[PDB]
Amino acid sequence: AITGVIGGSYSDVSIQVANLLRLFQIPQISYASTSAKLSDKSRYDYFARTVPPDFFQAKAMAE
Amino acid sequence: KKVLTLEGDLVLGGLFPVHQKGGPAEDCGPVNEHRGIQRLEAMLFALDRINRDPHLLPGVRLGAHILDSCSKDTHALEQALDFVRASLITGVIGGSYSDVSIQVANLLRLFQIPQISYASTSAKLSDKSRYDYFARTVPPDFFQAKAMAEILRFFNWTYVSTVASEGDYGETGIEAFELEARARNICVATSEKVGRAMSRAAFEGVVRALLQKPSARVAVLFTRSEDARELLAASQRLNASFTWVASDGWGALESVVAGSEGAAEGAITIELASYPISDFASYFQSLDPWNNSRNPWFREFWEQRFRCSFRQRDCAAHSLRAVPFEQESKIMFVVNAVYAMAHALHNMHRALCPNTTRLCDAMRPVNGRRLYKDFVLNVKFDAPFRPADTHNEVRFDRFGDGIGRYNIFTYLRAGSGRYRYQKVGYWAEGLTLDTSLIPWASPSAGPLPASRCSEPCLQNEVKS
Amino acid sequence: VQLVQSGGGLVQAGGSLRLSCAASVRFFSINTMGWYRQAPGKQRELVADITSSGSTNYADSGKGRFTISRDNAKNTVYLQMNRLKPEDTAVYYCHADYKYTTHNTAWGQGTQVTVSS
Amino acid sequence: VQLVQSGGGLVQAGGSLRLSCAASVRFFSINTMGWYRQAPGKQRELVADITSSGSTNYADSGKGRFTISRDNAKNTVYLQMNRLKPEDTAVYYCHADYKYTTHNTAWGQGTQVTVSS
Ligand SMILES: N[C@@]1(C(=O)O)CC[C@H]2[C@H](C(=O)O)[C@H]21
Ligand SMILES: N[C@@]1(C(=O)O)CC[C@H]2[C@H](C(=O)O)[C@H]21
Repeated sequence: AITGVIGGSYSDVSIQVANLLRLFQIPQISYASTSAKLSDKSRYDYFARTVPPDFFQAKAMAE
Repeated sequence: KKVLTLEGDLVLGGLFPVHQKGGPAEDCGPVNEHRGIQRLEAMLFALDRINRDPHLLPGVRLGAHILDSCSKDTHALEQALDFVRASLITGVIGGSYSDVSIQVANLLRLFQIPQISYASTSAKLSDKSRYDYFARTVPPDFFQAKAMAEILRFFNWTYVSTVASEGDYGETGIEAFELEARARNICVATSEKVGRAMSRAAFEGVVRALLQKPSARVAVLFTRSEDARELLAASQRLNASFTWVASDGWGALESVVAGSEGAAEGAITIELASYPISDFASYFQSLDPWNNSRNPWFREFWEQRFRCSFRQRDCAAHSLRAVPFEQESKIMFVVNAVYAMAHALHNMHRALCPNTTRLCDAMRPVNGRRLYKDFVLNVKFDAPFRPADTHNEVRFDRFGDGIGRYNIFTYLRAGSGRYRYQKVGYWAEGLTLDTSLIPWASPSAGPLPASRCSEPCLQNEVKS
Repeated sequence: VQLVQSGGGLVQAGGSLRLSCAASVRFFSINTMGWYRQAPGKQRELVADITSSGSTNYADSGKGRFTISRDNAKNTVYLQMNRLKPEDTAVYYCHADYKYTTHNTAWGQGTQVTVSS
Repeated sequence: VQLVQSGGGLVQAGGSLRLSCAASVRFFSINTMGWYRQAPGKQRELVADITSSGSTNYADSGKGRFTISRDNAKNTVYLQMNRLKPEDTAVYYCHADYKYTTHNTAWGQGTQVTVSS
């Protein structure tokens, strides 16, 4: 049993592996995927990442 | 979660939105009485027709593993996982919504088994570099936005609004519509998106955000069925009456105007160009909740349609033949998809087993790659249950899509006794409208609702 | 935005209940917040809602009941049960509308209530 | 769009060769079409390109070589092997630029162009 995955760096790979891990009931962390779409825990109950989502960076760039 | 399975030599999967969008309590709530159940029964009817067809798989009886997507990506992906548990079926005739088909293709290409969709028209599904083991009888939705832009230019609707759903259908549709409207001198007033788990208040706020620009007298739609219904209800509650331009999500569906037929009058919608099957109606009308124990979703639909209660055994006299029945613009597509899968299997059988009729040793392990390659090119047959007038046939192009043809309907006849749509034109490599059938477009009744920034001022005195 | 609920309780008909539902701001402007009631496998039905501007909405048969009160500082709603009915066995869910390029609506967990005779 | 290729050929040094690359129109305005070369597991290098308007560029070592000809009617690009060498043993590809809300580039299959002694 993998018992968790350190996840991908990009976002599409991250959402795909998060879907597959949700299918198989496997936790997941991430380190580089900063997409805000992954913050929706209704679609990705797993995938708790150590990086902030996209809208923080978007507000930073707007400022 | 119930499983529907048929017995056959080789079984093919299917994913149909039998239940509507999932509520906060369960994974999926009410039953799609018009889209899920009708398409499911049409697939079953076409499979029964193929099993009795001597020219299409005579000795090979093909089964079914049709399941419910519950109008949600999570449930659809769980059912696709139940599909791929064998390789962890041969094909999958499934996927109505865009994201459902996206995730199903992502999971099925991983196991190399084909998929022929019947309702998902998303453009990103045509990307064979990402979804190679996928096809569909419906054409993509980037020239559907072209048809919408041509309709808007036909009525001189420049300053228009936009509304769509998040995911893979609304985004690509709005992108194509904007790209084809910037080239046709048609502007976007408000570019917005709606979510999946929504409420009445969110759609009321959406209508309020669209009402602060009175110049945008028309809003194009790329939403789903439930989103369009909720938007119509919110516009009816807020007394907002303006024509809409709907995508395949609304189409010619009567469940969207259920209760909100006032705020939907005179809305030009675009559906797929199809025809009513003269044999599927006789099949669906002859269905009963007791003589059709093959599908428990049919029992649930019977219970939720006629306000039944099987614990009370009261509605033992209802029947589909008594109530009026209306097919969809996708029943033709689901039967074309299952017939294309059957023709692909038949050609693969006659190519790998040129002597016998049943499956062979080289046929029991069905290679999805070779099956898809034999399907995309060696499938060209007249459409099943096709009227004697048309010469329509099922042909999959290089991208595994259908021919580009759409019908244009409008909601008219404000009388409560004849609430219906009306086909006014067809779009096939060109725009064709008949304004004599549209009530508001005819000059005798009144001028058409214009949507522009400012009035067309005359050059005589005031300049531009 | 995530939603948390509290105030389950267990009493017969005619009692009082305090359904509290809180959320996290996360610099999100929740413009509308309300409640829905439904059963597993059925359609949702609105019973109370406040758009954070004094304007409130109720159900078609619960105009005089279901007193809802929301706060903007703590971002929390409170619903009262003046008179309980046996037909109120459905489970409740508090929703909050947030508009960040999606106009999505976030729900919470279900607090099943029971009204006896 | 899909990019089909033909004219692989197995010729020696100093020979002639014709590599054709066609595509499907699909009412798409392909604004740029060119060729590329690379080895399995390495980076890609441009060798020739035409923007369908006259601007034609090549590689740093193929200025006087890799004669190309295209037409906006059939959307086909033909490349000729002017002078062969044992250094172009890599497999070639052709790309087409279409701008439909993505600005994506569509590639084609592999064509084995090798020159020996
Ligand atoms: N910004 C990305 C992201 O998904 O958050 C997309 C591309 C890439 C960064 C990385 O690999 O560290 C990550
Ligand atoms: N227009 C959709 C699509 O994905 O192409 C999204 C919503 C829905 C239509 C259907 O179920 O027939 C399909």
